[PDB]
Amino acid sequence: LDAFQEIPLEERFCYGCQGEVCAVCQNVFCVDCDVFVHDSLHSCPGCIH
Amino acid sequence: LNLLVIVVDANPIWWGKQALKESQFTLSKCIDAVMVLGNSHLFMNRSNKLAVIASHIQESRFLYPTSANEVIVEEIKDLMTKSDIKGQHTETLLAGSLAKALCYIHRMNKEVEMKSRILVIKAAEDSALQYMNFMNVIFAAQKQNILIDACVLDSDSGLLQQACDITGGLYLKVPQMPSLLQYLLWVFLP
Ligand SMILES: [Zn+2]
Ligand SMILES: [Zn+2]
Repeated sequence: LDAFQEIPLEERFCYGCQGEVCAVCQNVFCVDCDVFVHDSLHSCPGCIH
Repeated sequence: LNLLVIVVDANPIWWGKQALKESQFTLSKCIDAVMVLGNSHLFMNRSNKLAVIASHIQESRFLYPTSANEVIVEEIKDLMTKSDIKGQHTETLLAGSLAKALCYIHRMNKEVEMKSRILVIKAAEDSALQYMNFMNVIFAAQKQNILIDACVLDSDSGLLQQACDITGGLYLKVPQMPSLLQYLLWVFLP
């Protein structure tokens, strides 16, 4: 599973938990889900859709 | 404290066919039953939390979060009038919705005794392409000790009864639809 990239301000509301980034599907992720997708689920929610 | 995350299979193809077949049971009745069950869950204890996600062909959208019923209604209305259905992608993606639910239970688990539980109501064909994905979201549910329950309305899911067997959940194959709520309130209320 690939790693992810982040920048604070540019272009919050996350795609996963919908609480206030994948290089493939381009989906905003918060810190919590950024850790859960890597450490536990081993697949990206945006990559499934 | 308890957690209830209702995953409703809002596959537009199956529900549209069900309205065309002119059965008394449509998507509106299913959503009303879901809202009743969720209201009961929230009422049982003022600690409880509720989540309702709709599994569409394209995306999985949180219907929630009575004010709750209103927000659910408006959300499903927008989700079913503003849509883009590509012909190739016609199956329902149970795995994606389950993934969203899992990552939601992550933060909610971090907030705290939270005993999490996911209820899935399915109606349509379950895609076989998500074998690599769906299995994943079962094991992620197993390692977090989240239970996965299944009320299947019509078509059988080898995948979802598989997931219920793994997680330690309940698989209910309800026959007649007007009697759904009675079952829903009975065996699936934590
Ligand atoms: Zn998130
Ligand atoms: Zn992705």
